[PDB]
Amino acid sequence: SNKRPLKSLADMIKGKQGRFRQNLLGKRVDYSGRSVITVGPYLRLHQCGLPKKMALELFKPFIYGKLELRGLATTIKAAKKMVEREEAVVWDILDEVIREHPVLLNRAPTLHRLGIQAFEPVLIEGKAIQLHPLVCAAYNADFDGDQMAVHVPLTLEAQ
Amino acid sequence: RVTVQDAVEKIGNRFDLVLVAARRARQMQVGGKDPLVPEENDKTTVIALREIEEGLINNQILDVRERQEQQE
Amino acid sequence: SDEADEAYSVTEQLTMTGINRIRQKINAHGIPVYLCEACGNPIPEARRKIFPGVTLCVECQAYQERQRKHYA
Amino acid sequence: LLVDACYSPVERIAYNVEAARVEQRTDLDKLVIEMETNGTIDPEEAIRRA
Amino acid sequence: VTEFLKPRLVDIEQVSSTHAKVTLEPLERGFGHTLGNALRRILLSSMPGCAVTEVEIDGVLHEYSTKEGVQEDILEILLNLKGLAVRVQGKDEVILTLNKSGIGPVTAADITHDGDVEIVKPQHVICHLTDENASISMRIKVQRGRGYVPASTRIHSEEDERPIGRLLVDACYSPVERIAYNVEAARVEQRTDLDKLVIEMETNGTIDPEEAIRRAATILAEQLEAFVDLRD
Ligand SMILES: [Mg+2]
Ligand SMILES: [Zn+2]
Repeated sequence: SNKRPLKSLADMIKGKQGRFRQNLLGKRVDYSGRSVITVGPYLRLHQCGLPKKMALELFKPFIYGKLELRGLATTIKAAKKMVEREEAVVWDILDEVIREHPVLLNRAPTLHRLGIQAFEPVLIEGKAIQLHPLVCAAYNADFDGDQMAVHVPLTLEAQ
Repeated sequence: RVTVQDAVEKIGNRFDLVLVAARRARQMQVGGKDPLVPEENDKTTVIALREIEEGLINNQILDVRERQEQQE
Repeated sequence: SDEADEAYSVTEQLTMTGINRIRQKINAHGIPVYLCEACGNPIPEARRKIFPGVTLCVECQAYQERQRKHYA
Repeated sequence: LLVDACYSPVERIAYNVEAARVEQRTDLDKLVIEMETNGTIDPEEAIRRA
Repeated sequence: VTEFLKPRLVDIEQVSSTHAKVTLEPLERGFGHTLGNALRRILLSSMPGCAVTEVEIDGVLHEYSTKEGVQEDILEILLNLKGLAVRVQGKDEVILTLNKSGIGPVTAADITHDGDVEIVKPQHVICHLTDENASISMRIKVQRGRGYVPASTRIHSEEDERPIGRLLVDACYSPVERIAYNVEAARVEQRTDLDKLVIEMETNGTIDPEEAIRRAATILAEQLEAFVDLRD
């Protein structure tokens, strides 16, 4: 009901709108999120300033597990309400969960494998990711409005 | 833990090191075990890697301990 | 990168390659030929003093320039 | 034959300033003094004397 | 060696109502800049003030509206009430009332005084009644704090619940706008190397310069007492 052809089975597989191109390799991924990078020149080469809000969103299941493990939340619903109110112990649980747990920082044109690096999150205020200065050469990132995507390794093997 | 150079040197490979550390950290986290090294409030990942540093952990040791566990 | 710094590099390469092509076409240092390689005519003194090493008088040169203007 | 005189028993003092968060105030501050003396007084003594 | 001559403030100069230049005369070599930078930082940081914290205007719901007859948006009226320079005498907060009606400007002179409150600048204009009949009235809420507490961080969740017509202005409790210290050699017959410190502090009228310096030196000696003995 248009001027354009209909899409068919061979079309459903082939073409960049096909399955192989951008549904078999390029997929949207959970436990992830992006923000706008800033300098943070005090960090070390192994850490990145993760905003408290992105960190509280990505690490949600880990935090729920912690609150129900330590007894701070009776069931997973109570923990959900705790971290929804953002109470005072969700922050201590964030510090504990994040402690040795890298985050992958990735910038859009991944020309090489240094456009992905694992950093240890350092919780910060605000909503900008703070990226080490000596890492911009690998990332090809200047601090005039570029953005970075953080992904969270989920398994021990990926950690 | 910043650089894993010593853990890599003990095992002499960088993928096998990841695998050995991951299986020992799974023992130490879910299956339940005691760190052979004093954990300074570290996750099982860093504990496993530090253990591999001190020579306390590797694949030979881990399979030997599995044998001993069966003999339990 | 800023998207204008790479543009700067592109413009720099473009102008430099143009400048040096139009420079190489001059061939200032050369040989005293003294007579046209097209019509054998006397290349007048002033044209050999201006362009040391000419091979064509101004007539044959302008002729060749017309053709190489179109192409081939 | 007169020599420069460093009477002050500190041979080097540098201080760095990091971040601290108490429970909610995360804009707090964490002082990290680092000093060596020549031996007349230990570092903690020179600090409190100053 | 023998000992340090301890500074002491020889005089204060109220060259304006707000601008003042205090002096700390006898300072050993190298203490002009130590005391001066520390004092400027404490003063520019940690000085108590009487910021107006809320306003409740009769007939207004949010800041984004217009009162019939006064030619300022409620946004702009709140922004004019921010810089209102008020010095309370007795309480750590107080509720000024401002009634006014008729054609003309509404300065800070139009607020009724509790007697414990002193508006230092009564010419400071708040709004403009541009109607023969228009009339406005506010319950400004001055209170004493320190630093800068935006309304956002002020409203964590709430005290218990806040009615619909109560606007939270952004509080800046800081009497001082400008510090500028010069250290300069002091003509003393005893020693020549001694210098005097000269602090140009620029309050907004609600902090006496002597009390400002005394409060700074107290805030500093408190931390220095925390430093004196260690401990760990
Ligand atoms: Mg950019
Ligand atoms: Zn010719």
